[PDB]
Amino acid sequence: ALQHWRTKIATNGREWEERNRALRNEKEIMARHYAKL
Amino acid sequence: RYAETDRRYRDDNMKLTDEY
Repeated sequence: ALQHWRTKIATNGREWEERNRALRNEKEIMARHYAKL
Repeated sequence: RYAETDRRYRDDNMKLTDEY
């Protein structure tokens, strides 16, 4: 239904947040490592 | 909608991986 589609969009947003935050954090930390080297 | 948000999800994460 429309409510089910809204729930699917919400799940997609939650997965976006789960996948991007840690990747960006790791990128930043080892970029700091790059800068030190 | 669903198609565009899925495409944005995909290209954002593939950019993250390739930069990594």
